[PDB]
Amino acid sequence: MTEYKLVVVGAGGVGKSALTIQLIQNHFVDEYEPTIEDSYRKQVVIDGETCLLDILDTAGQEEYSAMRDQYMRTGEGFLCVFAINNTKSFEDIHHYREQIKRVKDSEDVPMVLVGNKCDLPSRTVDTKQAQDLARSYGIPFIETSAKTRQGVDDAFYTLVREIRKHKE
Ligand SMILES: Nc1nc2c(ncn2[C@@H]2O[C@H](COP(=O)(O)OP(=O)(O)O)[C@@H](O)[C@H]2O)c(=O)[nH]1
Ligand SMILES: [Mg+2]
Repeated sequence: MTEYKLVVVGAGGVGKSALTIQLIQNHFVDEYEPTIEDSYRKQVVIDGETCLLDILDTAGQEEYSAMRDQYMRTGEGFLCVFAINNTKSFEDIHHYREQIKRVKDSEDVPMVLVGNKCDLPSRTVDTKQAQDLARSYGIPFIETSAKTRQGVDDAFYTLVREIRKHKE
């Protein structure tokens, strides 16, 4: 039984809490909208193997978190979330990745660039410049919507595979 530590990073309001809940939710609770950072557990199967995912939904750069740096020491991979309708959230990705590289003293850190809210037709961040940013960091790019559940499982499963590929 292999565990995986995942950290969800991004500006405030990009949907990090909403993406993490849609993966985790067993739908016992109708709707649950967290406000405080927290960690959550989910069993998944990737390429034959069972996998326990610890998912930490961090607060944005706006909010203070005492454990912020420790979360990144613990994190094995990272979901970098912006919203495709907030251009500053896209520009903030450079800071969060730079912050990960500082705490982890490394560039080859398993990450996945994630452009949330793919349901809003007010698309300001083109898919092509998002893929370009992902190309420059050497990491996959996945489009998701925590509102329509699309891509949600694909993002997290991609991150776990990055961890696997990095491990060798
Ligand atoms: N249309 C749309 N709205 C979303 C989506 N994800 C989150 N939201 C809304 O964005 C607001 C803030 O999302 P939240 O999960 O708290 O983001 P966080 O600040 O990173 O934790 C909430 O009102 C959500 O309903 C999405 O995928 N599509
Ligand atoms: Mg939140």
